[PDB]
Amino acid sequence: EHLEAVVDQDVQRTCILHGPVAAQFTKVIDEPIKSIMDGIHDGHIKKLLHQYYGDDESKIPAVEYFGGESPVDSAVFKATSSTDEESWFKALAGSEINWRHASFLCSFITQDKMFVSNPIRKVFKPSQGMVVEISNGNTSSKTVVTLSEPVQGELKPTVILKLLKENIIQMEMIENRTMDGKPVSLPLLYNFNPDNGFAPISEVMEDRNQRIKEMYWKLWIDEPFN
Amino acid sequence: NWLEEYHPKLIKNKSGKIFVETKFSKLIGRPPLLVPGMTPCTVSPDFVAATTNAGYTIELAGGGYFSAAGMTAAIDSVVSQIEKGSTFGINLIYVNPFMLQWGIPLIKELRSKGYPIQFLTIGAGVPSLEVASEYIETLGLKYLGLKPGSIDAISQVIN
Repeated sequence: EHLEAVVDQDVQRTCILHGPVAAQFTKVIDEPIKSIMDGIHDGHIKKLLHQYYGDDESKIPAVEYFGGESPVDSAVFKATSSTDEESWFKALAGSEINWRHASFLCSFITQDKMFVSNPIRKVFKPSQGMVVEISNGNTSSKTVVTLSEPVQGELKPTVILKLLKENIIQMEMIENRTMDGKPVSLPLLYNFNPDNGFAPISEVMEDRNQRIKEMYWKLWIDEPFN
Repeated sequence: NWLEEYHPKLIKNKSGKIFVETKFSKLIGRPPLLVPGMTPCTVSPDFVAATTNAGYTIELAGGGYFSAAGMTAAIDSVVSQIEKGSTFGINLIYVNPFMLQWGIPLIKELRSKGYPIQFLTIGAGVPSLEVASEYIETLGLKYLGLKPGSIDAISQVIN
């Protein structure tokens, strides 16, 4: 890859690797990587359609987002001492493939090209006293979740998971031990990218610290926000 | 029956895209194809980047870097070249500890930070249970790769 750095630019001086069996297919020059990978893929697609799917696409299944599966309706759930975690996250992710299917199962979120543990599988981590409820568990656009836990003995909504316009997630994370006593909520927004099954969920880092600060204001300050 | 439990299936995505479903393509929302770590070729960050941007997993050529920073610069470059949520992995070596002692204690940190790396690949060798262990708990790694041409290497990975 550096002929310029040789005696007379002749390559026959050079050491280059290759496969004797593979050269039987390497004949076209400098074609795009995507072009050839796609050629391969679509060839496989034809070879599978013609056999297992009658060469009619619609015969195909479909999915919100493809990925995340390791090789290994309006209800509630109550976690406890040994409430199993993966069972919890299945119950709460459900069965359909949607943003919710990932939220509890997608282990990683992207922060502008940085992959980090899911905060949700952290918070919702099963424990004692925690009780959560689901509504519209069938339809996703309105499928929502509400977790409450012991606040001074009593239970109160600590978390609200829901969808938005634009295929967005928001966790309204609530804190009720408050100056005025009344609770406050924190909108944590997440973009959904089903086209990226491995990580369709990407946190939005814009205005973020501002939201956090507006929370902490009322948590701490008897004044407006500026 | 290996022909059904591992039957090669098909998938359609919301975007209307086709996918080939296997036990592997389904961890990655990406076809069951990739590129192995190749020192002269999978070392060029721009190339690996333009490839993964096509949506095909890749190994990075650790062997093309004689340091703990050059490869780091290549990382920070591809990062600057890929799209959000994209991803790739590296290829190390097991016969050149010096080619190795850089990455492992560096891989660990890049993950502790949360770089877009999601898989390792040891080439031209195979480790032991003892060593091979930490790679899967300490490393913020999705999966792992191995390059056996032997038969006992295979028994080893099975261990």
